[PDB]
Amino acid sequence: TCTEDRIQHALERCLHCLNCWSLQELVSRDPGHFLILLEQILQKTREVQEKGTYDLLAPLALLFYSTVLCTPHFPPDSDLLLKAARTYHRFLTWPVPYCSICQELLTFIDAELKAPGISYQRLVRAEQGLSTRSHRSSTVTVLLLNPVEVQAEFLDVADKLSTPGPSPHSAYITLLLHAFQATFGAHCDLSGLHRRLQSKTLAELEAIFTETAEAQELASGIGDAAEARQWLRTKLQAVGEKAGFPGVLDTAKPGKLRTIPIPVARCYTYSWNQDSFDILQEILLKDPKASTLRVVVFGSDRISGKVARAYSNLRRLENNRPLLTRFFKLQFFYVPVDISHYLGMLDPWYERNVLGLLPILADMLLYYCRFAARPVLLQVYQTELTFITGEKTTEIFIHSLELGHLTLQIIYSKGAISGRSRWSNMEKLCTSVNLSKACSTEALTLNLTESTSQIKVDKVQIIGSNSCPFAVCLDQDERKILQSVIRCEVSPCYCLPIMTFS
Amino acid sequence: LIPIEFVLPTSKTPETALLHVAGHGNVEQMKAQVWLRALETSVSADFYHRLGPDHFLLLYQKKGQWYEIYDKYQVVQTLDCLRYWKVLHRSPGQIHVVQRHAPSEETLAFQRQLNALIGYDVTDVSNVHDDELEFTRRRLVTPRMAEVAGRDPKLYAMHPWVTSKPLPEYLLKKITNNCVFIVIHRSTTSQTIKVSADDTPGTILQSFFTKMAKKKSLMDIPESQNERDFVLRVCGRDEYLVGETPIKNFQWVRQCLKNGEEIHLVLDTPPDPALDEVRKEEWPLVDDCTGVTGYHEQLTIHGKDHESVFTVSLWDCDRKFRVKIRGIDIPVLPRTADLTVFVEANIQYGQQVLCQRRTSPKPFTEEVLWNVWLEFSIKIKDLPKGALLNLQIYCGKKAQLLYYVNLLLIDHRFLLRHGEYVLHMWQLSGSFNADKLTSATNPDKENSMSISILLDNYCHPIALPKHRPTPDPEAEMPNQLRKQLEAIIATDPLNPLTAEDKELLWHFRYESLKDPKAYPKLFSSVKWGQQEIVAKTYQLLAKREVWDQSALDVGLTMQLLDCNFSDENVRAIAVQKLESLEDDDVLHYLLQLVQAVKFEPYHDSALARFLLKRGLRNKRIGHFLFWFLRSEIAQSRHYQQRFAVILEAYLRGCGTAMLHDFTQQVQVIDMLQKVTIDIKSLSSQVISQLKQKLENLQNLNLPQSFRVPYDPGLKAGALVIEKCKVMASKKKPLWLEFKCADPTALSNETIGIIFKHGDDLRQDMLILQILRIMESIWETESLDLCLLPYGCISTGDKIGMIEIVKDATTIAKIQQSTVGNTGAFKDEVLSHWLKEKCPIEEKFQAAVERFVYSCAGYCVATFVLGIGDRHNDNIMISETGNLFHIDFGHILKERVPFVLTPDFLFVMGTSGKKTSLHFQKFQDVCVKAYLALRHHTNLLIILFSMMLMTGMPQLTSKEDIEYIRDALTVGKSEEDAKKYFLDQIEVCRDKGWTVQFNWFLHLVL
Ligand SMILES: Nc1ncnc2c1ncn2[C@@H]1O[C@H](COP(=O)(O)OP(=O)(O)O)[C@@H](O)[C@H]1O
Repeated sequence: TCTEDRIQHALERCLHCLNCWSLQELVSRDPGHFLILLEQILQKTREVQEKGTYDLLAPLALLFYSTVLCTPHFPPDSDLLLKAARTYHRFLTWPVPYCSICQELLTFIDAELKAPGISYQRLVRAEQGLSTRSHRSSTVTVLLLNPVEVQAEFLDVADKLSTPGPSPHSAYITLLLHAFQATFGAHCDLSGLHRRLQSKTLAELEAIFTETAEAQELASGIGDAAEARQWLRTKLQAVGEKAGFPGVLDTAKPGKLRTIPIPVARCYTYSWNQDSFDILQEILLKDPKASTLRVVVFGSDRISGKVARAYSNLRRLENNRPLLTRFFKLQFFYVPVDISHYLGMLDPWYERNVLGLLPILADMLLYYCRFAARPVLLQVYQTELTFITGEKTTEIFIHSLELGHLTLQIIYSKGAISGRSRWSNMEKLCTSVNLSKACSTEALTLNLTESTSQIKVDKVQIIGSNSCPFAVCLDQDERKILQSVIRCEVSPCYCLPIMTFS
Repeated sequence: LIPIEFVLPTSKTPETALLHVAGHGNVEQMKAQVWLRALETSVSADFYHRLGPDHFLLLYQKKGQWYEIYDKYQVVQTLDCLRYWKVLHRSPGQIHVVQRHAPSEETLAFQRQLNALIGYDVTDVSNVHDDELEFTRRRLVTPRMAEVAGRDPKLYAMHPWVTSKPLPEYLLKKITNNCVFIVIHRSTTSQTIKVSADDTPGTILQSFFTKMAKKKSLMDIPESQNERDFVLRVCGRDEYLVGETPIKNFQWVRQCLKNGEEIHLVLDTPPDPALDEVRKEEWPLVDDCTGVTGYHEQLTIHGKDHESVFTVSLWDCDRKFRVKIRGIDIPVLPRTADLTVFVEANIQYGQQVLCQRRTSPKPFTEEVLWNVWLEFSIKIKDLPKGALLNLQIYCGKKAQLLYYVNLLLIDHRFLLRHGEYVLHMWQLSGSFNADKLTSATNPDKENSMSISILLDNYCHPIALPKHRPTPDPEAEMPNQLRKQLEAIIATDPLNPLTAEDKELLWHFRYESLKDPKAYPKLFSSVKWGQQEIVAKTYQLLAKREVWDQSALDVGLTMQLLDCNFSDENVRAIAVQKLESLEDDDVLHYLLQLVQAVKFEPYHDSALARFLLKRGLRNKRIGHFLFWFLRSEIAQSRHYQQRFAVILEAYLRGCGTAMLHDFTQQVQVIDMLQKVTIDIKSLSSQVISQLKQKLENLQNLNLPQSFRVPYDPGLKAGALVIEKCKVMASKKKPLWLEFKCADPTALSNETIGIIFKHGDDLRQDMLILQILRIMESIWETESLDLCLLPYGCISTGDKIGMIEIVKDATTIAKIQQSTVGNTGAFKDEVLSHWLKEKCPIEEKFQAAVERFVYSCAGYCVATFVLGIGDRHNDNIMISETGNLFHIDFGHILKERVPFVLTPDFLFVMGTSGKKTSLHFQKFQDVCVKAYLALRHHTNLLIILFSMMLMTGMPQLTSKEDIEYIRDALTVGKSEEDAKKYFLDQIEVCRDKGWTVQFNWFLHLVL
């Protein structure tokens, strides 16, 4: 159809920015679009399954895992899930990690077939935190901003997101309406059920919601999905009867299926003038897997790295004194306001959606925060500094170093990918020892001010002139300039990661 | 699941634990389950907490024999224990668990002894990135025990030598009235008895006892000890005459008759079988099936839920094979010159390059990092077993080839290689050589150019199926096509096959299958790049009645083992055919088979096991096998590990006495080699120092007895210090002269040896094998060329032992005797020397006849092998008029065919262009031999090609094989060959001394 053709065109234009948001809006107008869209993907997906072009695989996956998670109802006549299952069941011959993506999708598809709507209910229940006793889990959203660095538009976005729009009563209303719609198709009058619920108290609503979620999970646990679906449909009919509103359901005449946009999760905003993340630890006073602290750091290069320093710092602090994990299995999300550039070069999807940066920006932010689910690590260079008085300290840096404004003992072990530790000693009198991050790891190009010259290194040691104190910088930071240093070792070292789409 | 019970070390009685295991679970998962259950069930759980699961092995009995569940990644289903129990209706399973145990000090001492004998440690695991060698070592255990069980200690110890071919006609002249005289030396008596050619040793001994039953006293045979306790033995040598075979069927008797020498034998008690014990095996047998993965039905995924997927059949995958090349690093440059260097990768099956790809050239340096992906057009499902992923580093300005390295895409146990890899690349020393197929890495991991690659892993192993040869149901051909096809089949082995012919053969392959000779040509046409064709071919080979009924043809079977064919079943049927060969033919072809072992893609084959069995079943073959392999280990760094494994798997079953003999021989050779190296490093001083050193060696532990390498029946004794000396040569060999340690030796002749250093002999060893094969052919043709093979051998890097032809002088010396050092070559010199050495005219005539024979034989052989351009300073002649060559080590723009100097013409008397009876006899014999030989063009060509491939180190090109073909005059009438050979003879006659004189000048220069 013309609308279907436009859907395909928009999807194609996306594959090659705001295309994602535009597509989301377009599909959100009619429930039918969903199925239509899901068809086109399984067409294009199959294409790659033969052409063996790896790159396009990762984006489509997300789109699919997005589209299915938003559709309101799947008529039992529709078999599109079987088509997806068969299409993805033949990817296991693919290399790693694509097989991981396909395995996760297979698990998700089995879940959906057994008991539709499970994924939506789980996501919303975790987001709003109205979790059941058997499955007690929650979610958080923290927006750390530097008012000056973060532009006024970003500030408006954060303020809007921290706005407490919804209420738990509305959460129960939406969750029950969505579950019944998805399960019973159009044979229910959502208006009548909504009217009956609006009179119902919070306690009874929550009890019914908990029971419905328990029935959902139980059905998802059943072996045969075909029988499980009917079993759960009957159970929900019995639940509606017992509560006292069965009439709205099962209506012989179908209604008009309604799209249910995902709700808005809790959000709290804090100023973060400091580049030290410790601010968060304070809010702690104010289970790891039961919830996560989706810290949302606004991203500026200059400070990007200087704050990454803080991140890694507290990373070590908790790795040695794990307490934050006991509360939340943390997750971090950078937000360009070159830690992004690296992500984009590795994962182009990120480069085209996150790096490009309710209002369009807010929707994009929500989407990104909710679907980017692939932690990526960054390379980093550990070092140990021994001072005049025998004091020894361990530091970690990623940008560069500056040692000087002397008879510097300079030893270094260049390396080969093959693994040839070509040691070398250059005990030369130098003044300014500037480490440059030239760019499978890499080699900082050590610099020296004697006739100048600069060369790469892999693992280095510098010894001063008979306990000579030499100033050392940290990633160009003129604030933290350690001194009284006599010895300096440098070498590359290897839940709270740098969340990326990957 | 699978209910299985595991016995447990801890007792008051050994504990048991019944367990259910995944039907398709592997051994690792089962081990984890067993350890976890034991941690709970254990009466003393601390005992099992202290140790890990790896500190125990799983031994289960099968009819009484413990087998160990070795392969930790094999699937539980393939285990033969389950199948055997089902046959036995034993359940739930019973698997004893035994903690590891450190090897006994005795075991360590024995292991070090074997390492010393081999000359290279086998237990090392340094230059390896796999487990194939240890796995093969454990695998080979079963054949050793099986063969040892079925061996008669008596005959095994006596190891009589026999054969079964008909007597050559000329030799039937010597035997008359079907009887011959045998001399018996006993104590101090010599009695001659006439016995028919068809009287076995037992019958002859019984008849002799009956004759002399009244006179045992003089014979000095105790009355108690009856005939049972005495058997014949050849006087002066350790070779017996026992068994049940006509007296003419023992090689020694035929040799004596050929030599015209009265047969002498002496009674002696049987050698003790107890000396042949083998140390009780120190290992449990490894399970039966390890190299079988299953049928494609089970290993595929379609029709299975992903949660129930244990493995992915390789054929299911259908992408393009893809690899990632990271970089190349070398410590120091190879040269100082700006040259672009690019890596080139290829996929090769056999010698056929399935596909190629090349990278980007870059300014060469010590380090060059690419990190680039290469995708071959070939899909993953069409990877045949044994494919080689060749890698090369072409240094451009064509681009020189600097290094390379091979790699098996599929490892031994049928699991696609996956993960990271760091290889060490060999360095180059034509078109092809046997070196490029080495699967090993460079031991010098310090200063050897190394490369790094990456192959994408998978969430599961990608195994390979095993074919399910379900019968194939798959009329008459046009007669013209039949004629064309047959003509194609009739071409020479080397004749290339066009695409059209290949398609025809494959299309009409059921036609060819009805003809054995077509087999080698039929498999070349097969396209290896498709799974479907492979399946069809295996179906074709399933029906193998025609090949089986085919009479054994060694020449044909050799063609199969060439590198062309890397199929599992092709070489299996070839070995099957070889299984029928008797012992003597094996002695003939042993060196060529050992060479062919190189081409086998994997460490364990059918060929290796066949060799092991034949060696263990006999002594003599075992001896020669030992020396050949030991020579291979020392030299060829490419394959030292494989031969080391095979030889170790051997030496553990030979026995005791054999081990002691190897010990003594190796010690003596090492001492002499050390002295030789010390001496050659630097006049009469040299001789005095050598004699002093020999005296010291006597003062040292230079054993007094040892079987000579190239002649096990001959026991060397104590050196004759005075008779030794140093020859005058650019390499200065040593001249040793031992004396036999047998007190019963008839004569006092010494045992000569020449000990050469600083030169490889393998070329000479191979050429001598070729000459022996040719001699066998001619004997089958009922002639006598009186060729002179002598036993040469190599026993290390540039060290060799050579038999000494007694009473033998080079032709150059004879020339110097009269002419001196000018260059003139009078023809009367050789005749005068021979006549002087032969005062009796009858002796003179016999010597002339033998001289003509040997000259003809050697001329033919050298011409056939195309090495007849021998300088006039490498040919020897015996006082008996016999002639022969030596020094086949340097020979591997006029080009004379072969040396037929005019002096030979004078010897035969027909100087100039005149002729006489002698010359015509020479020509007649030459032509007879030449045609009889051309009757085996296939065998000659295949052996020569194998020699070139696995012989000289430098790269070889088809030009050599082109020449060889040309020479024999393949596919030409008998008269054409006669004319061609006579033309060669006349060309040799015409030139005269010109070429040899030029050679003399060049050597002087
Ligand atoms: N099998 C043999 N029996 C007796 N003498 C031999 C034998 N082989 C070589 N010689 C002697 O060794 C000398 C040739 O040595 P060789 O190493 O072949 O040549 P070169 O002098 O070029 O090194 C000759 O004097 C020859 O008599």
